[PDB]
Amino acid sequence: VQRVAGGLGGLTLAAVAVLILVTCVTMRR
Amino acid sequence: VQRVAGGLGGLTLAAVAVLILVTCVTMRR
Amino acid sequence: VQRVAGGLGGLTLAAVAVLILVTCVTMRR
Amino acid sequence: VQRVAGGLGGLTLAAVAVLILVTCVTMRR
Amino acid sequence: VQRVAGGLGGLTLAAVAVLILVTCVTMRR
Amino acid sequence: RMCMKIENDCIFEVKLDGKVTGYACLVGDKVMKPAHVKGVIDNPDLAKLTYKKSSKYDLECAQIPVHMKSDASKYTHEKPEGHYNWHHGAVQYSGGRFTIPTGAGKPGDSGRPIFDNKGRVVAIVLGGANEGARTALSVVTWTKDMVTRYTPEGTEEW
Amino acid sequence: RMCMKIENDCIFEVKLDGKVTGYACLVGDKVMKPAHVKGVIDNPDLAKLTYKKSSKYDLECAQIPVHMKSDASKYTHEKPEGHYNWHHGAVQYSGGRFTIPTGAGKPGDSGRPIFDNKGRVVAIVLGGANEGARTALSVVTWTKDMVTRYTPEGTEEW
Amino acid sequence: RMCMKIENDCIFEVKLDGKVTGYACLVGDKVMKPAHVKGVIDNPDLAKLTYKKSSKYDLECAQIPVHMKSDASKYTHEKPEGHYNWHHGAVQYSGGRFTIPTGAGKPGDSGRPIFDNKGRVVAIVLGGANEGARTALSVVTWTKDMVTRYTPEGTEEW
Amino acid sequence: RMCMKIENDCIFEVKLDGKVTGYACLVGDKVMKPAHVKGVIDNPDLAKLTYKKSSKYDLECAQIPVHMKSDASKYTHEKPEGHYNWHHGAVQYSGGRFTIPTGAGKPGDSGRPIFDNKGRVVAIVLGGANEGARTALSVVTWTKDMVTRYTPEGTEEW
Amino acid sequence: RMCMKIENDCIFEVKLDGKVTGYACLVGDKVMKPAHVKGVIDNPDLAKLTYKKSSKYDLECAQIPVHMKSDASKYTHEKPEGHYNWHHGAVQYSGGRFTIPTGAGKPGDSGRPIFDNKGRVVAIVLGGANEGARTALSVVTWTKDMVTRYTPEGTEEW
Amino acid sequence: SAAGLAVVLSLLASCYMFATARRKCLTPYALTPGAVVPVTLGVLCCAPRAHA
Amino acid sequence: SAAGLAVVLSLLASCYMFATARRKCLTPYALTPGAVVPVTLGVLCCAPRAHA
Amino acid sequence: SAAGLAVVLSLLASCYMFATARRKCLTPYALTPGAVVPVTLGVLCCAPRAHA
Amino acid sequence: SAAGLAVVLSLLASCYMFATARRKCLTPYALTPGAVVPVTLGVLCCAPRAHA
Amino acid sequence: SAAGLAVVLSLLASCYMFATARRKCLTPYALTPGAVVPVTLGVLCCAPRAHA
Repeated sequence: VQRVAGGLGGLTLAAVAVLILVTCVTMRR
Repeated sequence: VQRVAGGLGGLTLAAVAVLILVTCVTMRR
Repeated sequence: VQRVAGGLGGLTLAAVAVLILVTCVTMRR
Repeated sequence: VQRVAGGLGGLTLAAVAVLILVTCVTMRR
Repeated sequence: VQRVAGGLGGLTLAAVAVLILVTCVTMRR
Repeated sequence: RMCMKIENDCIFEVKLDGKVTGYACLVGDKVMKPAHVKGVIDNPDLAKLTYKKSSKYDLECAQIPVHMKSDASKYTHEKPEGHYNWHHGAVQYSGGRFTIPTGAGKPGDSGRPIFDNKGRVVAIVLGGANEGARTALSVVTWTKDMVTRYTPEGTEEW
Repeated sequence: RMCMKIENDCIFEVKLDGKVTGYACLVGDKVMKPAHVKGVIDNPDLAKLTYKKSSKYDLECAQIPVHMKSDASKYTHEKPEGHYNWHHGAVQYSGGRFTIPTGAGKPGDSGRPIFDNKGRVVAIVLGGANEGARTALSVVTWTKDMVTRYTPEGTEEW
Repeated sequence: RMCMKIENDCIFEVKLDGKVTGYACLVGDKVMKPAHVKGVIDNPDLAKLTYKKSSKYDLECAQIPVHMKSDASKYTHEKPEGHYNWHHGAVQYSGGRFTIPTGAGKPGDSGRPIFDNKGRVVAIVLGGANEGARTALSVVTWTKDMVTRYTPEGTEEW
Repeated sequence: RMCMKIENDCIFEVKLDGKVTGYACLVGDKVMKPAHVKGVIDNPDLAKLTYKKSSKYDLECAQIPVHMKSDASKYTHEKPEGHYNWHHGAVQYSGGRFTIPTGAGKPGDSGRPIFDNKGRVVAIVLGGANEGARTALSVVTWTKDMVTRYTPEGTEEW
Repeated sequence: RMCMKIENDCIFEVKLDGKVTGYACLVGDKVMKPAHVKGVIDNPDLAKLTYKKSSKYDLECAQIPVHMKSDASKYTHEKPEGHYNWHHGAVQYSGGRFTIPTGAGKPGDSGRPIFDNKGRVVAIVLGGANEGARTALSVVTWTKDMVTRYTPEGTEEW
Repeated sequence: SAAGLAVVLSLLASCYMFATARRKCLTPYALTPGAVVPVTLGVLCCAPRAHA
Repeated sequence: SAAGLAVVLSLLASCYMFATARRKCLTPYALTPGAVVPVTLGVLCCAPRAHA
Repeated sequence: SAAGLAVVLSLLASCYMFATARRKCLTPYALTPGAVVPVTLGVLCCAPRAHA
Repeated sequence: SAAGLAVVLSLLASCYMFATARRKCLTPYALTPGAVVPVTLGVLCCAPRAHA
Repeated sequence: SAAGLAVVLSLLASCYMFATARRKCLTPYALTPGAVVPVTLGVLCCAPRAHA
């Protein structure tokens, strides 16, 4: 259960880790 | 047998790993 | 106590580690 | 004896490893 | 004694390791 | 300098109920129209067209049909500090900020392109802000394959 | 501008049964011929030649013989926005898209090169698509040592 | 060369008790004023303004109001070895060091810009040092979006 | 164009038994002579000289003496598509391949330099291959501090 | 070309006992003087000056006083293949090697600068080597903020 | 079944945040009459396969 | 409580030395009429969100 | 013997996919009158040893 | 005491070889009328703090 | 003694293959009237110490 809720629990924080970085860049330009 | 079918079993997926990447590039240009 | 005074004891020497390097650069230019 | 014939046995295959690469480059240009 | 004569014994061969490299460069130019 | 006459081949009126608000221009190979200006553009085969796009730049860009590729203008991407022109006069480009005389623009003159000398379209007028004797433009230019809209302090949309 | 006469030294007719379909040009040091145009080119020592090449670009490129190196044209790779010419008139290059007047091309006029001013070959006509009053070309140009074919929307091969 | 007259539209006197010490210029879109020159600038709507900035460059830079964007001069960033001009004569730029005739500057003539030919502002006079027959300037120029002040040996601030 | 006369100050005949085969030129500060052309060059203080060098480029390069530094020609490294000249006529450079009229070269005319306009040496003729009405050269040019010899298909050495 | 007269404002004689050996020039903002040429320069406030510097380049560089900043010449860093001039005639720059007529230099004429056209100093004569009808110079030029001395084969110092 | 439903309301959210970041990074390249910068062709699956 | 006070006089000092290094590295970019070099937009939280 | 035959029908397939990727990556360089970009000379064994 | 003296005649030698390598690497930058290349300002402690 | 001779006929061969690779990599730089590209001065011990 920790393996299931640690995979897509760790997928989701990587999907935010892109969108925080992309809106940090292409708001600036 | 696993050593024989793991060498050229691992050669073949690297030969696809080039051709997926090359047709990703020189279809684009 | 060593864990508390080693975190922000190690934060502070990294804050100096920036300002020594920044004043080494943008005094020069 | 393996230490003696493994040092300059390993020096020689590195001397070929340069000359195969240099004649691969400065025949081309 | 080995710790004392291994620190500044290892400082000195690094000071030569710069000056061999600097006189290799700024004799050339 | 007589070649401001060719804007009528690459412009269309867009009306909301029967009154003209703006203009959907036809630069290059893509219908550009400012995203604020509403209604239906006065052309049937350019009406049925799915082209709702981004709003951070305030554009709404399309793909022109194949039988109207030859009614388009000519796009370019370089601009020096000089003397440019559009329909209501003559402008200049100084420091990345187009300026017009005060009062040459009216609330309802968006979508007007700006030509350079050769009838090459440079940008799209969509704003304006009264500095006084002069007024500067809010404008959507493209440097090279990347549209970047410019907006001075305290504008309003025409 | 009189130097469109030298295309006859660097062109050949290719026939399939007795009728001419296209032309195998002779740019640089390599026989180029569009891959769709079939038959046997009307030259014996240029017939026996193994040169079947790629089809993503639609070309079929060869190596010219040694006693015909001096019958070739001159290749170049740069092109500004100007006024170019080929056999059936005069074209222009605006925004990476050659355009001709409508009807100057016929189904069967492929392999025609395009000269610039100095009799330097720029590209190879092989298509066309009717925009209306004008029509644009499908064309195989080379930027620098890399041929890239261009194709507008909805063409057909001449 | 008659266009040194337009400095009066982009200059203001700053007084400390009733006597003029320097000048707060109006380059581009930002009020620039040398940080040493004290007092209150003789303009009410430019007085109430929070703009105290750095002192390593000796500037004090602001943001101009919206109803005075059109009273500003024109900035540039390139300078060749030539012949430039300001209010008290004509200068030259040789080796990154502006020079004037000796005695054309007085203690109290800071904030004076330097035009190039087209009335484009290049830099800001704020110093000076007597070499003899000539004297060089301490000056705050900007190469490209980075102001860098220059200071010769043994100056004093006017 | 009269300055092909200065090649006699920077050329020498090399004979094998009493007959002239080629020429050892004197470009820059280094005696260049094609590696195939044999014999002893007709100059005593240029004979006793250890200069046997590479054969992949087919050169044999030397170091000229100090009392003959001022008898040398002038080297350059750039070449545009133009009209160059050597002793037996006038050549042109199109697409990286020098061409001469057929028959202007004879088997025994190697070591001949090629001037550009200002009497600046560009390359060294050492070959040739009959295309027909024209013939191209095998030649040893240098782009920038790297000699690269060029060889067309099926040449023979003069 | 009359502006070789201004070298007397930026030159000084240096004597060892009462006889002149060389010259300490005054380029830019730094007294340059060749490290071999000995004695005391004939100027009191330029004598008491600690400036002994490197000897791999054979220079001895200083910092000029503040009341003589305006007696200096103008430095530059670019040089094309052209026609330069110094006090004893006119030189040319071909292939990175200045050349003079034979005999225009005497043993005792070091420290002489070389102007280009505008009275801009390019380099410093300090040597020479007899090729014959011509002779080349040993010289200390600077490409861009890095002095590099050049020395031909078998020179001697004047 | 709630855990069998908290997957689909947490595997669509991480797929929604890639389609948004795919959109915002290449939306000006579709508005101009221009190219796609083929490095971003490799990384991001762009709709201009080479067209428009 | 002194250890409860030596934290706040040693967590403000490391925050004071970031605001100073944030200030000194981008103070000329606010004086000129110019841009921000968007790499430093990513690393340093710059007040020109894109304005001035 | 079937395992002695499933090798040769799986060692030719990985050799077939290198000859195809060798072909598609440098086929325009043979069509134009141009050079080979000598980095790809080192990596890919190109038929222009230096010719054509 | 000889070991107490072989330190100072072996800690000055490694300090002498940094002052020589500091000198030889930036001696032409002081002779010309030119700048210092501010990367070498960071690595080598140069006497032009920014002057001359 | 044969092992004492198979060393010298296998330590000269690895020294022969460096002198050949030293020769072939910088032989055009000695033929032209040009410079040495000082990176290769550092790696390869070149005979132009700076001359010719």
